[PDB]
Amino acid sequence: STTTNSNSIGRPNLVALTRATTKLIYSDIVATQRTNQPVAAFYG
Amino acid sequence: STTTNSNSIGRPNLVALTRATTKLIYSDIVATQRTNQPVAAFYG
Repeated sequence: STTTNSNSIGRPNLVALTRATTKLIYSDIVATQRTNQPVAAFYG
Repeated sequence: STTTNSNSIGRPNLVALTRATTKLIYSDIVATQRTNQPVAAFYG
C-alpha cells in the first residue's frame, strides 16, 4: 500500500514565467526625429 | 569636474520645420473647367 505519501518531490516544474510590464505606447503619440545636439530648435 | 556647465553649443539641431496651412478643398467642391477667353458663357 505505497501511495504518493512516500514520493518526495525534489523540485516543481516551473511551467511558465511572467513579467508584469506596461504596454508601452508613445511611438504612436509623439512625432519622432533624432536630436544630434545638446539643444534642439524647431521652426514655426 | 568638467560638466555641461563648462560646455557650450554653437547652433541647435533644428530637428523639424513646419508650416500650418489650410487644407485646400475646393477641387472636390467646384466643377472646374478652364476658360481661354476674358469671358465665359455657359449653356442652360
